[PDB]
Amino acid sequence: MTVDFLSMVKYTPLFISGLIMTLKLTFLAVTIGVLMGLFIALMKMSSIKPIKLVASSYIEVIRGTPLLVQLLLIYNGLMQFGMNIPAFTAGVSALAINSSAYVAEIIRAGIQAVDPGQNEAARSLGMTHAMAMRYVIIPQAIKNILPALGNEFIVMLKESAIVSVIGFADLTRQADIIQSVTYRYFEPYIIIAAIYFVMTLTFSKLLSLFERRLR
Amino acid sequence: MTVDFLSMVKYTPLFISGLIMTLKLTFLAVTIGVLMGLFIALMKMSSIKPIKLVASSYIEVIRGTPLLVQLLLIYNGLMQFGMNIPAFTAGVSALAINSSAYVAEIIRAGIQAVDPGQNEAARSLGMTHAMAMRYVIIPQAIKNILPALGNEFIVMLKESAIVSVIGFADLTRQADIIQSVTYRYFEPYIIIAAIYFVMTLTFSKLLSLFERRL
Amino acid sequence: MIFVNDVYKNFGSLEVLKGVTLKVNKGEVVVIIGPSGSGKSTLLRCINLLEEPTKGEVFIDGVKINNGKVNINKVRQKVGMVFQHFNLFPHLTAIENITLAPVKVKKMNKKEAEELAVDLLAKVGLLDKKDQYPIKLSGGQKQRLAIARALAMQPEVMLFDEPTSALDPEMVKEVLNVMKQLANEGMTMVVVTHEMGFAREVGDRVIFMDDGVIVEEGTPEEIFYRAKNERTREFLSKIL
Amino acid sequence: MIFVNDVYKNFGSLEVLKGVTLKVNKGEVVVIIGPSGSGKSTLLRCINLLEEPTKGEVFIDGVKINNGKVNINKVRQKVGMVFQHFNLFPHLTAIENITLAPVKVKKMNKKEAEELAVDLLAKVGLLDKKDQYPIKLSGGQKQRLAIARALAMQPEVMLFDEPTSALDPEMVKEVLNVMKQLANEGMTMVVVTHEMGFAREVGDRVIFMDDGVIVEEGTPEEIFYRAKNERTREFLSKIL
Repeated sequence: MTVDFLSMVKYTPLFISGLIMTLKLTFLAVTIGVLMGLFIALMKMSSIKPIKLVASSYIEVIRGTPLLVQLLLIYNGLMQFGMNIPAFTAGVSALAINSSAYVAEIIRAGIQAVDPGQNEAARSLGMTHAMAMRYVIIPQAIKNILPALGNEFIVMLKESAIVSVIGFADLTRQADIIQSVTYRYFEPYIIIAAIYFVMTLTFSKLLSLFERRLR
Repeated sequence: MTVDFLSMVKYTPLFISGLIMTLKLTFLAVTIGVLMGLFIALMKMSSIKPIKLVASSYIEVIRGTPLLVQLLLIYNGLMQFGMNIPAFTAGVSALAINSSAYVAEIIRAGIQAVDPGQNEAARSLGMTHAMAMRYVIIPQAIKNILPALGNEFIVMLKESAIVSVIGFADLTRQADIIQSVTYRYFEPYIIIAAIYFVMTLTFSKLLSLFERRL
Repeated sequence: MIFVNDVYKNFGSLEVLKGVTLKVNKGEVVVIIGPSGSGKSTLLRCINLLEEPTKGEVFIDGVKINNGKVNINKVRQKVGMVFQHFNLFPHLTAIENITLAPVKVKKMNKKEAEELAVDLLAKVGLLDKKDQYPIKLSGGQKQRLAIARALAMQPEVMLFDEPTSALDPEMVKEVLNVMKQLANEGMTMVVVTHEMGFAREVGDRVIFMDDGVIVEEGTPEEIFYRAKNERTREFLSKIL
Repeated sequence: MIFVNDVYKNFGSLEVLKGVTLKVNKGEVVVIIGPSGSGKSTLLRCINLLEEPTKGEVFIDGVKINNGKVNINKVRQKVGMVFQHFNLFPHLTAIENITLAPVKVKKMNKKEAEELAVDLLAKVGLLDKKDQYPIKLSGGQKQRLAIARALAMQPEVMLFDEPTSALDPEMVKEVLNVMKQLANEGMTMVVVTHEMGFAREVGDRVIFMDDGVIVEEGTPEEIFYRAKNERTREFLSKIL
């Protein structure tokens, strides 16, 4: 019919239920994506030809290819092998894989951002690469990295809204559900968007506060 | 059944049609997003603060909010007002708007990347802010910006695959179309991805080639 | 002509100038020295208002300029400024660098703009770099060109904010020579520097600054050979 | 002790060392000078293999070390290095800076480490600051601490890559005094510098490098008063 937001009020538990789900998808994906990424990074640092090969083509392939196609390739592309994974594990796997790549080169970029002089002083004092790495370089890369991880989580919040098109009940799905019972799209979406906005603000400034308590 | 790619071969015209459709979706979006973005940027530089906060809240809202939801606001949320825009204009408007914000703060960031000394030298020689901007700072900010606009086009290519969920016949929808006649999802998706990848590489290296001519 | 009157400056809670006064009359060469963080450069930059004092006032030719009731683009027309890191315009040729400000600010004819430029280039010895871009110049060449450019707007006082300190040592003397030449031609100059040889050979006055204050001032000989404050003697003992 | 033999180095098509030979015996203070782009710092960094020669060979104690048939950490254990921009470890306190390499490389006892560290801090006059972090150090304090750290690994030769070039002038001489004291105690030293006073006061040898070549060498007095080559005279006339 026409605009009415107060109608929307007693769908409040839906929006909230959406919000929560968006968080627990995002955490989980990023979490795996971090660990995966960490490990992916370590592969690229090996001097073994095949492993550097495949870690770098994994990274280039995932970053150079849309998130949507990866989600659908996990979901739809795996039916015909007589495997049907839930919407949730599908979305999680897609996001954690994608995030794993972007984390892998967050870490690589955080390392070459520590001044090459540090490594030079370390080596010049007789330390081997391993020791230079443990006692000197990595403790600094870590404080290059944590802010970029925070920023990554913040981007993943927005990105995860894409699991709705697969029928996962995240915060964006709520507009479908509500509209099926109100015939209204505009209002519940405006509300949903504003929820995304507020989340993004919140995490953006606890990330900037964390940055001025770190570095 | 199980894996078979040669099956896929004379569905080639579909993919291409998707590919082509993706590019002209992306071009047009970025282009509009550029002119819009440029103009948005000027609003943020005015000292009339109604205009400036209208721009700053626009930008902050769009970048802090998913592209998918903006697409759905243009397509679905605007039906109940008796408006039905095609999937295509829905997508272009969404993308160009989104791109307009990200371009707005590419431009601001390219200006503030000009060494503050250039402006100082300009003012200390008697040039007004306007002249400093025209003859000294902007000619340099531009060559900060173009590498980020190019990269924006490259990211928008990947991003534009989301108008498939609205039923636009881009490179990603082709997997739906093909599966409807082959019952195959995996294979046309791998081919779709590898097409996106080849696009990303091509533009990334003729743009990195462009970045190092300046 | 120049009168910085009891100014203060803060950056946050960092107090850089703590009540400083400077008068400069036509023809003087004033050379300011002191340890890093004494506030020298901040004092110099208050003169043409690249900083604005937290308090106190800056007068040029008897006219107050930090009251916001004055056109600053015609103050900096009279008060030239040369920078530690050159600040040359990279997209412009040598002459173009020089002629830009006269053409767009003085509304000069472009062909007398370019003859003024070629005479300045000749003057500072950059004539065969007439059409070459900054990247292709050495530090000494760069600073000499920055000086030519400053001069094309024909100022009545020239401010030098440590003009040689970002130069390889092999490059210092040629820039210093130009400065010396300017001083000998009667140019009014305020120079912040680490090169005491310059203050000796051409300074009329030397100001010693420390912890945001002028602690002692006098002639070159007074300060370098007969200084009575011992903060002056200590600093001088470390750098001479 | 040190024998750099006819080395060359390239970075891309840019030729930095074009056939250089350098011999250093125990106890010498050798000071290398020259215009920027001469190759001073590159030749200095060949000695402990922070660069690798495109051709030529580097011998330390009669042992070729750029054949890849030798352990480089064992070399740099004996060959110290002090850096233009200090390269202090920012997350470690003063002591911790000094004791890191000895504890983890030489496997020293940690309180024998901490007594070595506190007497080195006393030596360079930083004992009052054992526990501070580098950020709360001045340039002079920083370079003096980098020297303490270098010495804690007890090398037989010390390499100095323009150690005062990034210091405020009031701060150069405290670092210079420490280095001089090392020279007076018989340390083998290769120093690349803009400070000729040092070569005067404690230098045994002066190497003048220009465009990737050693163009002239001799004692300090020979070079500063009686230089025979014309490039040497040009350079010195610009820098003396």
